[PDB]
Amino acid sequence: MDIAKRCESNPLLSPKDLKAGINDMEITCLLNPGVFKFKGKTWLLLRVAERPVQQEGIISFPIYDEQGQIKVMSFAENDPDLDASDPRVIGYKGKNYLTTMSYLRLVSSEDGIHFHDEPGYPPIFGKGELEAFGIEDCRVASTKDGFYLTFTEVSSVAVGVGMMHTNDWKTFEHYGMILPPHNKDCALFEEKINDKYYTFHRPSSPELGGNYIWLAESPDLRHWGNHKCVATTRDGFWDCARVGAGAAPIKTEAGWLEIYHGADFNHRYCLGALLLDLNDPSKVLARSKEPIMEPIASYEQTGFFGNVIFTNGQLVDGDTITIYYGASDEVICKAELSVKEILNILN
Ligand SMILES: OC[C@H]1O[C@H](O)[C@@H](O)[C@@H](O)[C@@H]1O
Repeated sequence: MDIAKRCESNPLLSPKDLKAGINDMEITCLLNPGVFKFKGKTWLLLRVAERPVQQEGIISFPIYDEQGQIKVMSFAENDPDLDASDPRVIGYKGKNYLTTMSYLRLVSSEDGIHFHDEPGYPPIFGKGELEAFGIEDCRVASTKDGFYLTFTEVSSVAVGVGMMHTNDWKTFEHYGMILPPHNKDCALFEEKINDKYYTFHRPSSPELGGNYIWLAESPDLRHWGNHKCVATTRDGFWDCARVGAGAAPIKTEAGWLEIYHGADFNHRYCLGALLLDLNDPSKVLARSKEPIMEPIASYEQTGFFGNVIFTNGQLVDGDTITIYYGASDEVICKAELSVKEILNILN
């Protein structure tokens, strides 16, 4: 029931298309880019995942140590104290680790299809205790007061949400961890409502709850409260295991239109649509029963972690939504959707 016009050039960016940004590492994954416009170009703020060349029978990966220095961790695949069933997150002696380190990297484009690094625009790397395992999946809020980045901060003590601000994409201010663990999928709204700031977010409950889309509000972007549960998973549907907002919602006359991701217990991620009241964004007006984009293309089906569509950045020009997205947690893609057709599906 897929209604997305894929870019014929997909994929736009694969790991081999770029030079590694961490010393002695290679690029495993390009995914989940933020999206904005600046100095006449379309930009992606890529999630770039890197690790050492893998040796037979050894999982090895970078973290930052206490002095901020890359350090390589190694575990034997047959070590009985190792749980490596999932390629993204492992356990060893009761503690969790990632198989890669991620950072944020700017690429630019004149055509919105061929992308390249930009001299003077170096990448954004984890800093501090709370970003020791990297930063990920950055949403970019294009606003009157500039650009606001909301991304996953990962470390041995938390998956949480950080926020940064920039005017020129060279200088940044860090607002710290705005949402504690375990939380991600933080889609900041690009405008105020009732002179208040709003964001979607996505706390995960070990028990007594799940992985649902929530709402919070803020006077100042640094401090958040009045949390509300917007939309849960749906038992026995494609979005039965988790849901999360992608990019900021689009202002329409029907309401706030959010292209959200959902996944089942096999970790197959699809896109869906959510519509929310203009003045109370916690009120669900409508929700696509079926996905509006499933992982159908071949580059969407096999990779580092397969059967995954994921967008946390987009552009809107009239009726035409241009989403950029990660495919199989490996490569960058572009596709187009129609507001009118989405709203039509919701009635
Ligand atoms: O955030 C930690 C970890 O959580 C999930 O497993 C995925 O989103 C990974 O890509 C990510 O690195």
